[PDB]
Amino acid sequence: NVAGVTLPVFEHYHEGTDSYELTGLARGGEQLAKLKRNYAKAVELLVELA
Amino acid sequence: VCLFLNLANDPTIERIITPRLALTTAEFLAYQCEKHVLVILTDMSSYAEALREVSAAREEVPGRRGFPGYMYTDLATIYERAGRVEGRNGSITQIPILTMPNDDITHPIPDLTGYITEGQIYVDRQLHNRQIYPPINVLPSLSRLMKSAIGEGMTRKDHADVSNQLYACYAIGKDVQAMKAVVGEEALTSDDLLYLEFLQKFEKNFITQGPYENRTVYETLDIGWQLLRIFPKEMLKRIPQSTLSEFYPR
Repeated sequence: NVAGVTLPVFEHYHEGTDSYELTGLARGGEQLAKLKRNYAKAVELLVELA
Repeated sequence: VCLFLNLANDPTIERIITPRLALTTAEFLAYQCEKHVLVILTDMSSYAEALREVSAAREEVPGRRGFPGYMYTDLATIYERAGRVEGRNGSITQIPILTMPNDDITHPIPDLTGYITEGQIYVDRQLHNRQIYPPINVLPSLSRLMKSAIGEGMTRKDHADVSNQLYACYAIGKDVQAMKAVVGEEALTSDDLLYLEFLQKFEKNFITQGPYENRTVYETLDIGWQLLRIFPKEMLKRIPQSTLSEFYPR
């Protein structure tokens, strides 16, 4: 609340779990991990602007 | 001191007599005895009532709000008996007390008294309820020719500067308090906290006088400077730095 009027705010929680933690283990997964961190920070930014 | 006294039960006619005696004695002291006389008069509302008494006795039809239509001339002759004169060492200063009827600025008596005299000073009921003595409201107060009554040589040079600063800061403090009372401290900046502190300290200390506190101009100037020192020079804009060096870096 600012100046007596309320507005909503969104916050990101990082649950400690994964499903694709080892997809493509026998061919390569490091570029996939770069995608993971890139899209995680993207999700942070998107939630903030939302 | 020259004390004239006139109780309520005394004759109505003698009520219009005492101010003339006081004025005559004041003129005699100021001019023939080359004195500086501060005359003060009290409750001119009842004086107007006595004027109404004599008007009723005169069988002259009353005027607006029942008061006689020639109140102007009598009050003018009472007010104008002062000033300084050539080839003389003395002056007369008049300070009447008017009992504002029921907060009526449009009442004829205060209107005409404001017309004749120069400037005015207000008191406040709310401040009296706040138990702050004397209850003097400086926001509407105004002295007509203060600019020449004060300055270097007569007193310290920057008195008028200080009073202007205090007035402006008080106005800003009142405004931010009004915004505050509905908005909230969540949206308040530090400079506004400093303004609030200055306001609170100002009514706590400067306005507060007490009954028997003989205060002089120099120490009041020091107190005002101490209040102003709560702020840095950045926002003390209205005063040139050449004169701010006089007391700000103390």
